[PDB]
Amino acid sequence: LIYIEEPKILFAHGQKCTDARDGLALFGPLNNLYGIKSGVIGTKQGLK
Amino acid sequence: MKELIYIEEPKILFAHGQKCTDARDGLALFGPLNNLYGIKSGVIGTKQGLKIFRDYLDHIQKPIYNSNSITRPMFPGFEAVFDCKWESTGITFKEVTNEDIGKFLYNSSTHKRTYDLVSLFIDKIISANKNEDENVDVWFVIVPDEIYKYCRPETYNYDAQFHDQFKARLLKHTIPTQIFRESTLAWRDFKNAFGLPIRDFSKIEGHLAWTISTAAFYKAGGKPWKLSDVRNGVCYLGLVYKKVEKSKNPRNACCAAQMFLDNGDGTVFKGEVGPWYNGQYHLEPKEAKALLSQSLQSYKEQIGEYPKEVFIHAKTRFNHQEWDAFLEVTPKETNLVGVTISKTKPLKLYKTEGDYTILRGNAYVVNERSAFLWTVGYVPKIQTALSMEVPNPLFIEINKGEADIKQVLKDILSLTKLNYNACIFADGEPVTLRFADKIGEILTASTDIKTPPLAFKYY
Amino acid sequence: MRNKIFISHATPDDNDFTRWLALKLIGLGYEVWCDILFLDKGVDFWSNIEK
Amino acid sequence: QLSYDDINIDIVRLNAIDFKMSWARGLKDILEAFEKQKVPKEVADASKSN
Amino acid sequence: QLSYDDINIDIVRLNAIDFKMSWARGLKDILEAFEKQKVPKEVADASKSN
DNA sequence: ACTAATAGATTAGAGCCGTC
RNA sequence: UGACGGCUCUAAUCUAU
Repeated sequence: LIYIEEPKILFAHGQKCTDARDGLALFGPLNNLYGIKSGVIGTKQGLK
Repeated sequence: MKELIYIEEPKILFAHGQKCTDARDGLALFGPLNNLYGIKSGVIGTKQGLKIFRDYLDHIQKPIYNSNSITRPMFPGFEAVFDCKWESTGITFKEVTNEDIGKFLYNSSTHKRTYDLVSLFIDKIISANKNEDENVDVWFVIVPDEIYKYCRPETYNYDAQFHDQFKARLLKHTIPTQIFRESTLAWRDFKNAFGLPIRDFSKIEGHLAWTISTAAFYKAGGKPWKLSDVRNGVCYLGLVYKKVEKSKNPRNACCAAQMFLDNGDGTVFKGEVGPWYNGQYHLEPKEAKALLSQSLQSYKEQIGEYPKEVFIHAKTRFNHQEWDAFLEVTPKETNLVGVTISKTKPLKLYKTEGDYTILRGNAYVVNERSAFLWTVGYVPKIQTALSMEVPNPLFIEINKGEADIKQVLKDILSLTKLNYNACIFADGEPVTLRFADKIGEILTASTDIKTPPLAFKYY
Repeated sequence: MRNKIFISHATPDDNDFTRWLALKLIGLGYEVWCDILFLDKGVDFWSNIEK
Repeated sequence: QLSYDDINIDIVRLNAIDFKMSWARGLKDILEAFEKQKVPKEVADASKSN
Repeated sequence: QLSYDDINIDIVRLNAIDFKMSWARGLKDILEAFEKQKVPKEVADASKSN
């Protein structure tokens, strides 16, 4: 059993960490987008 | 001895309540109503179609002063005026090399080459739309002047100009593409043989950059401005009988009606097509029950009732055999005021003093069912007439039905500011006819799309 | 010397009018301080207004 | 919704500048009163302040 | 749960930076306040945080 | 029977411009 | 297609010999 090292995933400004949750929570996504337009449907109650 | 009755010019609302009259300056000091976080700029073109944007795209972020701001006003910039982020970010440069273009441009058969040139462009756009990761809000096809210099007048009946076929082929994809040109975007580096460029866009680089910015703004779901006098529950319909003399059979002459409603949601749509050509710009009674119903079905489900009044504008008068079918499809609760608008009547008045035209807003009424509205002419806002002589005041007649002509006159003077293609004081003919015409030029070129009531942005 | 134009206004709502007014007022060349835009962070909030 | 009997007592004795019915008299009378009161200002911006 | 009326005397007068409603705008206002006050700082580098 | 027939009456693309 | 004008070049259509 040779151990295979845990890989890496990049984040904002080309940085390199190992956790998707931790990196985004502290670094952010790679591409820079401004806002997100949320076309939302559903029932009247579901709006609440 | 006759007099010219006057009606006041209505104004247009803007950001957080404020309501100015001019779209030029009511947008700079206030900003668009609905703010959007940013616009992703997708651009496709040749080698020279990219460095031009790399000059222009960030050029309108900074303020640029024309020769005089009174007549050709400057704008502080895209961020300072339109309240949005629109810069060199999200660029989707998709190089179509000139040799690749030349290998399709070298074909001489314009009936086949012109379709081929668009086919080079759309296949990339829909591929990026579906089979790619990048997101583009408004696409900027920078076709060089050479492409539309030569390609100008089942999948080849489209016009010699590729304008119609390119946009008609995206109706399946519904991606808003802002067709551009090198001349309109590269005025500075374009020079003629004698040393004086033909297009003198320098002074217009104010309110021209207003057009480009506001055209790219509205297509992204934004609301640059809305009218502040459009009445409640009232529908303003307009059909222009656009020729379908694009295919081999000239038997088709299909109109493209459209509506501009109360809530600012002007849902421009598609009329009905049928064998009525004999050269008569009228539609048979059977198809009339499919146009106005689809017009009203798209609104009765939206609001829950019938419209109050349907201002059916047209450049062509309505015969009885056409209007009779309109009666049964529509409810009696709405008065279908068919305002046949004519710009060919020979009425031209001049002033004994002053080198300008008659002040706009004048409505020389002829009788209860006729009028003459100077929606185009001299104004007190920009103190410059939107014409060179006094035009034909838009002959306004209640062709069928009975109503107050005065209530009709103001609304045509209202359907002239919501030109989400330019930045002018107002238009000379109602947008209910110009936007009803751009559908016909685009849609009726191709006869294989069962399109939804797509707004002007896709066209 | 008294130079800043005091826009005495409600903090949450009238600032947006002032973000139209003051930003235009800066555009017109007028000197403007506000409890939102020119108010420095970490100051005595009551005492800074008195100054 | 500013009823004249509900406005602050210090306000009523002073001529209020109208922004409600239009912005036109709002910023204008703001500057028009400034012009008559010689309020200090710098330059005239670019393009003669448009 | 800490109301604005339960703030201790050492920072009652001091203009606090709001984070309750959203941490992002508080972080931004932190940035602008430091820039306005010319707070000494080096080039931005998140590798140090990493 | 319609065969033409020259006009009024309105139409719109559609080049040609300018694009005050 | 940045756009809203302006006429102009051609053609088409129905009211009637």
